[PDB]
Amino acid sequence: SGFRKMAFPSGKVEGCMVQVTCGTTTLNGLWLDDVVYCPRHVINYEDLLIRKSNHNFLVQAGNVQLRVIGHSMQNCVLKLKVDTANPKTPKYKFVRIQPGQTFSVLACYNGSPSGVYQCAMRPNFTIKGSFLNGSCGSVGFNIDYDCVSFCYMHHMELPTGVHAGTDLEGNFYGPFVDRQTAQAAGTDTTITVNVLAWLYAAVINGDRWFLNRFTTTLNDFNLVAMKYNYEPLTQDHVDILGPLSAQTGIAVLDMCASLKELLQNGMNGRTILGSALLEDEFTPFDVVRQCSGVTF
Amino acid sequence: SGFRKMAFPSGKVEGCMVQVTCGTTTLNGLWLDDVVYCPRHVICTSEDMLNPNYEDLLIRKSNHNFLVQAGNVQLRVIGHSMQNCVLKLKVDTANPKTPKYKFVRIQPGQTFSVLACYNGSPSGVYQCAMRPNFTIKGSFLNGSCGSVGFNIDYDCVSFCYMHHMELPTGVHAGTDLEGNFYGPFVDRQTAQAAGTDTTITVNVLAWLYAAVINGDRWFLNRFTTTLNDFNLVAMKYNYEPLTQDHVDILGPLSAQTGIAVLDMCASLKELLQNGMNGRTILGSALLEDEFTPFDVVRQCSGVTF
Ligand SMILES: CNC(=O)CN1Cc2ccc(Cl)cc2[C@H](C(=O)Nc2cncc3ccc(NS(C)(=O)=O)cc23)C1
Ligand SMILES: [Cl-]
Repeated sequence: SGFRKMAFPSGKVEGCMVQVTCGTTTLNGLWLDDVVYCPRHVINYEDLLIRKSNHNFLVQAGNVQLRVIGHSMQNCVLKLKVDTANPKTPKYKFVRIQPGQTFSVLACYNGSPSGVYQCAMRPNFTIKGSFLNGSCGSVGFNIDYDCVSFCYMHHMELPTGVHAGTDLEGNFYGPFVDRQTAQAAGTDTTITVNVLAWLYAAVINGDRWFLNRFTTTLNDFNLVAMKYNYEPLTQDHVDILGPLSAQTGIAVLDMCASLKELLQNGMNGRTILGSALLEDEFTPFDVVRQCSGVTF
Repeated sequence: SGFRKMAFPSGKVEGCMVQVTCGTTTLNGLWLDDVVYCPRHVICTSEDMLNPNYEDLLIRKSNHNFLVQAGNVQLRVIGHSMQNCVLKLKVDTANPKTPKYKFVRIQPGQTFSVLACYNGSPSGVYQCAMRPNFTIKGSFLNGSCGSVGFNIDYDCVSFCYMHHMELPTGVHAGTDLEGNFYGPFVDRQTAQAAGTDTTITVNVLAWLYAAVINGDRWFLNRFTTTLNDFNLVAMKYNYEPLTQDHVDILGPLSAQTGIAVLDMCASLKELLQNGMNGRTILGSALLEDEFTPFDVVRQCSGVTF
């Protein structure tokens, strides 16, 4: 029993974090095999890069200094070829996630990990993270069995306190650019499929006060959800919620009718899984994993 | 910017998790140097849990009755002893991944990271606090016994909790790493229940200071309060008494924001009276009590917005 925002064990990623310094800027890098990946803003990027030599980049892994032997740019990510392969390189993949998908973040400063937390890629492509100056180059990841899937690299903070970054191939999530200019997070929406998953998690943990005898059509549910800034629920989302619907015996469109009533009438002084807000940062898979006991 | 429930990086603890099996029971163990620490109820069956005589169950065991597995490697047990509610299994191999560590006993209101494990394999990490009633609101399923709580300061891991059981209300009870339970709990299936829980007042105040640092002051007011009058009001909402020690501990947060502790106490009094009126504080519609004054200082900026 119990429901917590749970992050993946960070050990495999901790062994990859390094400090990168170029001139007066210092941020974090990801050391995989003989390459260090970090935001290219550590340095017209092609014009700034051509003026740099290998010895201009200071890479530090713990107390050991790594020697840079080459450098190249891939989108908004700088790839520093180092002379030593990382002996702690885990099995890994670089993956691009979609809005609504969650991941763990290992927040680092000076190449040293400070904390780990869970978060979701918002529909507006920003993340509500906890980052201070020096956190650039911190990474987001998921773990499947023994393989770390790197999905995020931190690049910047937006005026509203939210965060923007790239996948590990340097392609930004969202319409953001890596420069000082007027940039703002677009209007955000609630991840509907995730709120439904978390309502199923509450039924598994014994919270059923919000259930009712009523059902709804998928179209009528979407007409109501569009009014409360909720993402449209698709037939794919309904299919994905299938195992949670089977484990609890509550049809997806019946859970949709419970959410329809909570959107109109609120919670009335009550809470769900210790929350007075409808929580959208747990995917259907996160609910299944936490209510099963999946290990790595 | 931003404020999240942040756990310590779990890597140093992951390298210590092992699987312990005694007969038909399998749970987790903590491998530090040449010793494996685990809950002593690993030697019990379900029937034994009603009235276990651990000394009598233990005397019937030999070293080879304990199966310890570190990854795919089998560790050989060469000795065993009981210390309160923990079993200490002397193994033939020292853990090469043993971090610098201490065993510390925490007080209610203190937070820590939990590495939830099943079959000696870590599955997830989360942050939580020792509640005033000595239970923890964790997320544990069957097989999680032996999972540990810890803090990491500098390169030193301070182990403070080992998971032993789930109470009827879904909350959890465990021991320090010397086997002494937190709270009036026993490692026996008895009619024991979590006592009435209360809100950790010093932590709610710390989190209100964190909201001020991150640029939010809507909840402040022009009033102050005496410490005694604040406690008379706070006890009515099931909040823990705020002591002079708590006021002293909140000093650096009071200085960084320029808001006196008893002035923040007056805002808390009003927030309890009024609720939030559709507003949130650090993305929460409830008053959050699982961030200590020390957690706020560690996570938040040293410059107020
Ligand atoms: C609620 N479980 C029980 O009534 C049985 N328990 C009795 C008992 C009594 C004292 C001590 Cl020290 C240990 C224990 C055991 C115990 O609490 N371990 C567990 C710990 N944490 C989460 C757990 C979720 C579930 C779970 N068991 S189950 C198949 O789902 O019933 C055990 C869990 C076993
Ligand atoms: Cl303490």
